[PDB]
Amino acid sequence: AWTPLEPKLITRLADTVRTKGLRSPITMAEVEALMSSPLLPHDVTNLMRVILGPAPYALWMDAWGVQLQTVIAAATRDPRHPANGQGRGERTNLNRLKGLADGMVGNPQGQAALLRPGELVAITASALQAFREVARLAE
Amino acid sequence: PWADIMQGPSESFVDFANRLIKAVEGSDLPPSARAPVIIDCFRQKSQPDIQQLIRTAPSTLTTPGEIIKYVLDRQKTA
Amino acid sequence: AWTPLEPKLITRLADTVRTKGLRSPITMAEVEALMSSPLLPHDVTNLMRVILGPAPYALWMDAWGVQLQTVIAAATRDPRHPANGQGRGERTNLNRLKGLADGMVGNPQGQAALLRPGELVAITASALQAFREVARLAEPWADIMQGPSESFVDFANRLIKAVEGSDLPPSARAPVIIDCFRQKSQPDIQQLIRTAPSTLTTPGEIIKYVLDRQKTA
Amino acid sequence: AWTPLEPKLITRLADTVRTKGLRSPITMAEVEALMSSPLLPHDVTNLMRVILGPAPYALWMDAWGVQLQTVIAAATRDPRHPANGQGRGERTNLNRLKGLADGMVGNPQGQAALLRPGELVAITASALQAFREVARLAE
Amino acid sequence: PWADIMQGPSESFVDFANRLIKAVEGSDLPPSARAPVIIDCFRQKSQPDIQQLIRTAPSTLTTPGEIIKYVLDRQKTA
Amino acid sequence: PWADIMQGPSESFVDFANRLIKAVEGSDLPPSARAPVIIDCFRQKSQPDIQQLIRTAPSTLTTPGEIIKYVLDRQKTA
Amino acid sequence: AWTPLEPKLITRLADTVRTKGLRSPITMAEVEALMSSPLLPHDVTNLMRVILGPAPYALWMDAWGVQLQTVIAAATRDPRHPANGQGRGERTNLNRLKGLADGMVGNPQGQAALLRPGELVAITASALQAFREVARLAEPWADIMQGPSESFVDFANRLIKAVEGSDLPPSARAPVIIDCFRQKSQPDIQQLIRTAPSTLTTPGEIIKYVLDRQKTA
Amino acid sequence: AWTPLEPKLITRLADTVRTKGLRSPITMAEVEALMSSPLLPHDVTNLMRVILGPAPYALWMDAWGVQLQTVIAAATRDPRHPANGQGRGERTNLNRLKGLADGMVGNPQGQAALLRPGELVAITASALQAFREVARLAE
Amino acid sequence: PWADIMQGPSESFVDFANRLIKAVEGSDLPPSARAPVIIDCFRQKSQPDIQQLIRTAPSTLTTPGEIIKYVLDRQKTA
Amino acid sequence: AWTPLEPKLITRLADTVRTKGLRSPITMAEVEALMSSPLLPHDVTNLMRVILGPAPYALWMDAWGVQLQTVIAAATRDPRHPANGQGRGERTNLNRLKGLADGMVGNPQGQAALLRPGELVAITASALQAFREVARLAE
Repeated sequence: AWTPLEPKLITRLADTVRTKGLRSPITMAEVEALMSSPLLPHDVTNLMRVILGPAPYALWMDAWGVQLQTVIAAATRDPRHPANGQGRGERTNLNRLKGLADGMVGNPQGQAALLRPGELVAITASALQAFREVARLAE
Repeated sequence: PWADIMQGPSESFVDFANRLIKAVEGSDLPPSARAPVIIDCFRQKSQPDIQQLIRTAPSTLTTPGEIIKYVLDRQKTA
Repeated sequence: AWTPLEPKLITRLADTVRTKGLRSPITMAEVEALMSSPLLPHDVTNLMRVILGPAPYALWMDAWGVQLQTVIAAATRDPRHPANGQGRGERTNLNRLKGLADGMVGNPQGQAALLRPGELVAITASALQAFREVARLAEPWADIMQGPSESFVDFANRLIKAVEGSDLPPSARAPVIIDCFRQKSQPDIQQLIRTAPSTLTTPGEIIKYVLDRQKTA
Repeated sequence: AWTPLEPKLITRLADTVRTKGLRSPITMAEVEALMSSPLLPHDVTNLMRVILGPAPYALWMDAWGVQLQTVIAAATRDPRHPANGQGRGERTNLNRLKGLADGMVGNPQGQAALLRPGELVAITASALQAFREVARLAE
Repeated sequence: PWADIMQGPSESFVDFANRLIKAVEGSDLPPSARAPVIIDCFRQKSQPDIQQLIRTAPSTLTTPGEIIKYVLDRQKTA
Repeated sequence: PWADIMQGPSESFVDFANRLIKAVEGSDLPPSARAPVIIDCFRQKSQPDIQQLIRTAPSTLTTPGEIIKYVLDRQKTA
Repeated sequence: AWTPLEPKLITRLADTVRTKGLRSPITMAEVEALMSSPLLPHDVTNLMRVILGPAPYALWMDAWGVQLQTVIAAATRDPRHPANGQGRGERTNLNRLKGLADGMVGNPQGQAALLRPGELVAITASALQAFREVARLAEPWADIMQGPSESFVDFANRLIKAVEGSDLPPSARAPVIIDCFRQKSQPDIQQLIRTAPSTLTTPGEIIKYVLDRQKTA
Repeated sequence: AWTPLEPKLITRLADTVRTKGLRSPITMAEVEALMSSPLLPHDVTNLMRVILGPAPYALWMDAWGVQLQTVIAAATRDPRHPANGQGRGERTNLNRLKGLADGMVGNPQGQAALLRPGELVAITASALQAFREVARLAE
Repeated sequence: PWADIMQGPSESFVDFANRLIKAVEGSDLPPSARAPVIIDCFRQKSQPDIQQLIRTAPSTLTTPGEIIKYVLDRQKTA
Repeated sequence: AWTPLEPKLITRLADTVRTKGLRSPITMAEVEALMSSPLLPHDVTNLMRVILGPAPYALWMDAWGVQLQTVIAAATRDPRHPANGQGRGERTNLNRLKGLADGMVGNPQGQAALLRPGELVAITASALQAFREVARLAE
C-alpha cells in the first residue's frame, strides 16, 4: 500500500532548498533524510517537481535518465541484479524504472504493486546521484 | 508575457531560464508547444554571448535541459 | 525523324551569349537548357556556329575533337559502351561521332537514322564539356577571399567554380576546396570551422555545418 | 522510351530560382510542376545541376543521398515496397536508385529500361524532400 | 580581302583572329584551303611579337584553334 | 607566488603561460597537483576574453598543453 | 650502458633556439644533429625540458603523446613492428615507450637495459615529429609569391616548407605544390613551365626542368 | 651493429653547406669525408634530409633513384656484382637498395643486418654521384 | 678568333653559324673539342632571342646540326 | 674499280650552289645530274663536304642519317630489299650503309668491293632526299 510523504516535511524541505541552496551539506542531509525509505518513481518525481525550480527540474530529469540508463546497462551486464530476475521474463526495462510501463502511468498504487524492492532502491540511488550532479552543476 | 522576456545584461543564466520556463509553462500555450518555444527563446533571447555559445554547439541540443547543461558547462565565468 | 531547334530560341541564346558572355552561370544554364534532348552532330555544330564567334568556334571544334577522342579511347577500353555494340562490327569510329561517316555528311536525316541514342548522349556530353573548356579559356583560385559583406554561399560558389574550372587534377580539388574554406572565409567562419566537434572531410559537409551554425545577420 | 525535359522550361525555372530564390512558394510550385511526371535519376540530376549553383548542388546531393538511404532502410524494413519485389532478387540497391548500377551509368535509355515506376516515384519524392531541406538550409 | 588583313599595333589577338577567320571563310577559297591559309596568315601577319611567339613553339601547331589556344596562353599580358 | 599571477591587459598569452607554469613548477606543491592548478589558473586568471574563450570550448580540455593549443588557435589576433 | 649528451652541446642548442627560434632551418638541422643516435625517453625528455620554455614544453609533451599513440596503433595493426616481438608477450605498451613502465621510472640505466633499438628509433622519430608540430604551432601557403628578385630555389624551398607544414592532408601536397609552381612563380617561369614539351607530374621534375632551362641572370 | 654519425659533425657540415654552398670544393671534400665509411640507406637519407633544403632534397632523391637504377641495370647485366650473388636468389632489387625491402623500412638495425658490404658501397657511390649532379644543377 | 664571334643585330642565323663553324674548325682546337665548343657558342652568343629559343628547348640538343635545325624551324620570321 | 668524280664538274656545281642557292630548280637539276650513277658513301660524303657550307653540311649529315634509318627499318620490314639478301647473314647494317663497316672506313676501293648495287642506289636516293630536306630547311 502506498503512503504519500507529508506535505509538511516537503514544505520544510522546499524552504530549506530555497534559503540554503542546493549544495549546502544541510540540504543534502535533509534530502538523504527524505530519501530514507525506498520511494516509488511517482514519489521522487513529485518531490523534485516541488522542491526544485523549473530549470533545475529539467536538468534533474536529464541526469536521472542518464543514471537509470547506466543502471540498466549494468543490469544487462549482470543477470543477478536485485531488480532483475533469473529468467529473461523479469528483465527490467526503463519504462518500468521511470514509471512509464503498463499499469503504472499516473497510478502510484499500481506502481507500488508491480515494482520490486530492488527496483525501488535502484531508482532511489539513481535519483540521489542525479540530484548531486544537478546541485554541483547549478552553482 | 513570455515573448517579452530578455536576459538582462547583469542577470545570470539560471535566473533567466527559471523566469522564462515559469512564464512559458504558466501561459495559454498547448502542452505540446512549450519545449520548442523554450528552446527557440533560449536561442534568440539570452544576450549574444550565450546566443553564440548555443549557436556554435558541435552537438544538436533538442531539449531545454540539455541546452541549460551545455550553457552551464561552457559559460564565461564572471 | 529530325526536328530542328527553334531559331527563336537560338537567337535568344545568341544574344544571351553576346551580352552576358560565355562564362556567366545564366549562360551555362541556358546552354544546359538547349542541351536537354540528345542532339545530332549537325545540331550541335550549327548551334555552336551560330552562338559562338569565329575564334571561339575554332577553339570549340578543337576541344570537342579532343573530348570525343577521350570518349573513343574509353570506348575501346570497354566493349560495353552505350555507343558500342557487343560484336566488333558495332565499334564506333570518330567519323560516326563527328558526323563524318558514310551516309551522314551534310544530311541530318540520315544522321538521325544511323546514330544510336548512346552515341547521341555521348556526343552531347562531349560538346558540353568542350563548351565549358572554351568558356574557361576565352576569358585564380588562390586569390579568392570572402569579402567583409559577402555571404558564405556566394563565396563557396565562387571558390568551387574557380577551383573546378582550373588546371588542378581531379583528385586534388576537394582537399584544396576544404583548405581554402579553412584559411579564407574571414576569421569568424574560420573559428566556426576550427571549433567543429566533428571532423568535416568534404566541402558539402563543411557548407552544411557553416550554414547551420552561422551568425544570422 | 526516354524523353528529355524542355530546355525552355528548364531555362525559365532557372531564372525563377535566380530572381525569386530557393524558398519562395512560387519557386516550390514551379519545382512541383516540373516534378510532375516520374523522372529518371539522370533527369533530376541534370535538372539540379542546371537550376542550382555549385554549393547548393553539393548540399542537394548530400541531402538526396540521405533521403534515399532512409528510403532503402524502409525498403529493407518492408518487402512490399513498390520499388522492391517479392523475392530477394528484386531488392533495390542504392546503386540502382542513384543510377550507379550496371547498365545505367551515364545512359538514360538503359536507365529508363531497367527502372521500376515505384523506383521512379520514390526517387522523385526523395529528390523533392532533399530540395526542400536544402532550400530551408541555404537561406 | 583576307590577304590585306594585318593585326593593328593596339588590337588584341582574338579580335584579329575573328576578323581574319571571318574574311577567309566568307571568301572565294575552296573549303579545303581555308585552314592552311588561316594558319599561314597567323604566322606572317600578327605583328612580330606574336610572330616570334608562334615561331618558337616547341610543339607543332597544325590547326587554327591550337594556335589560338597557344597564343592566348603565352601572350604578353598588357 | 603562483596564486598572485594575473595576465596583464597588454601581455600575450604565451608569456602569461610561461610565467605561470614557471611559478607553479618552481613552488612547494606536490608533483601530482601542478597540472590541475595550472588548468584552474588558466581558467580563472587570463583576462575575461580568454576566460570566455576557454569556457566555451566544445571539447573538454584536460591538460595545460591542450588548453594552450586551443587558445593559440582561436585567439583574437591583435 | 647509458652515456648522457654533452651539456656543452645542449647549451649551444638552447642558445640557438633562443636566438633563431624554433622554426628556423638551422635550428631544425641542429635538432636533427642532436637527434642522430637513438635516444632514451629520459634523454629526449630532459633535452626538451632544457631547450624549450614551459609552454612549448607542455605543447611538446602533448604532441609527443599523440604521435606515440599513433605509433602504438600502427603497432597493434602490425605484429612485425621493430619495437614489437612475434609473441604477444613482447607487445609494447605506452608505459614502456614514455619510460613509465616498471624498472624505468627515473632510472636511465634500467631504461637502456630493457628498451629495444626499434623502440628507441620509434621514440626518436615520434619526438622529432612532435617537435616539428610544436614549432609550426608556436609561431599561409596560398599567399606565397616568387619575388621579382628572388631566385627559384629559394621560392621552391619556401613554398614546399609552407605547404608541408600546414593543415593539408598528406595526399594533397604534391598537386598543390605543382599548381602553385604553375600559377605563382612570376610569368617568365610560368611560361617556361607552360611550354614544357614533356608533362611534368612531380615537384622534383618541375624543379629540375626549370633549373635546366632558366634564364641565367 | 649500427652506429649513427655524430650530430656535431652533421651540424658542422650543415653550416658548411649553408655558408659555402653546395658546389664549393671544400664542401665536396667535407661530404667525401663524411662519406668515408659505407653508410646504410637510413644514414645517407637522414644526412641529406638534414644538410639539404627541401627542394635540393627532392632533386637529390630523384637523382639518387636514377643512379641506383643505372646500378641495377649494370647488376642485371653482370651476375658478378659485389651486391649480387651467384645464384638468382641473391639478385638485389631496388627495394633492398633504397631500404624499402622487407625487414628494413624504418629500422636501421635490421638494415645493417641484411645488407651486403658491396650493397653499401654501391649505395654510397650512387649517393655521392647524385649529390654531385644536384650541386651542379642547383647553382 | 672563334671566341670573339657574335651574331650581329641584323645578321641571320645561318650566316652566323657558317662563320662560327668556319672559325672553330679552322683553328688550333683538337678535333674532339669542336662540337662542344660550337654548341656552347651557339648558346652564349647568338643574341638573346635565339638564346632563349635554344634555352627553352623541350628536347635536349646534343649536336650543332640539331641545334641549327631546331632554330631554323622555330625562328621568328622577320 | 672506283673512279672519282671530276673536280671540274664538282667546282662548277659548287659555284652553281654558291650563286643560285640550294633550292633553285637548276641547282636540283645539276645535283640530279651528278647523282646519276650510283655513288659510294665516300663519293656522296665528299661531294656534300665540298658543295655545302659547314652548317648545311651538318644538317645534311643529320637528314641523311634519318633517311638511312628509315630505309633500314623498311629493310628489316621486308627481307626482299635489293640491299638485303635471302639469309640473315646478308642483312645490311647502318655501318655498311654509312661506310662505317669493317674494311670500308676511309677506303673507297674496299667500299666499292663489298657494297651491293642495291645498297648503292638506296644510299644515293637517301642522300638525294636528305639534300632536298636540307635545301627546303636552309631557306
